[PDB]
Amino acid sequence: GVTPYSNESGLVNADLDVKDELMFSPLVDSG
Amino acid sequence: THRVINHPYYFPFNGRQAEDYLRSKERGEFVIRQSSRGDDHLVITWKLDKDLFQHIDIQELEKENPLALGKVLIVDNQKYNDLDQIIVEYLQNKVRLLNEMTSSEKFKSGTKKDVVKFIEDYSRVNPNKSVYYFSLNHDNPGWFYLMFKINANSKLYTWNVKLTNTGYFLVNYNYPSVIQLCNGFKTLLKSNSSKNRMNNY
Repeated sequence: GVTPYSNESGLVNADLDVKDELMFSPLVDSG
Repeated sequence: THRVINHPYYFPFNGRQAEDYLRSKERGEFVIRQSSRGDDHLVITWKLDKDLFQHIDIQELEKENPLALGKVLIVDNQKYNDLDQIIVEYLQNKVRLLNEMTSSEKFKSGTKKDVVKFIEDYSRVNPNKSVYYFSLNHDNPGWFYLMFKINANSKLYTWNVKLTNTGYFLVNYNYPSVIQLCNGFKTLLKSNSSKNRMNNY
């Protein structure tokens, strides 16, 4: 049939290709 | 073939009719319907957002006759006893987790292009900060984009988070909450980053 089943897709993640220093916000308590 | 399924949410819809029926409904509403994959399958179609729908396969086992609903139902590789259990334990948890994500301060509404624009603008203003947001994947319902820049001059990376009924799946793990997903994303990237800097010689 025509209907898509998006729970069956697989989406590839781009590889991190840099040595740059990460500067994200802090981790936080999970609560 | 037209199966008589005795359930308050059963409609004999194709996927397009199901989406049309749900168009004016709210997030989390759904229909159960006949499958194009055969008389041992059903579909649950549910609404994530405006014009955004997901169709999930239900595999039937232990069928007493070819047209009757199987006494065992498989959804996303897990076994359920009946359609009400699927609604309660599969669908309603998935909707709960969708609302948790779209309620997060790390979630941005809009198309991918809209969110890239915000990320680029945010990076222009904060060029030495790493920036990341989640947004809805409109082309693959049930997924989120996880978009990030390391700094103003870095490329914009897109990773993919799958919504499940028990959490948010990213790379190798199903994070049970958005806070843990954010913490885990940072940990994962710190790990890959420190690996990139290793001296293999």
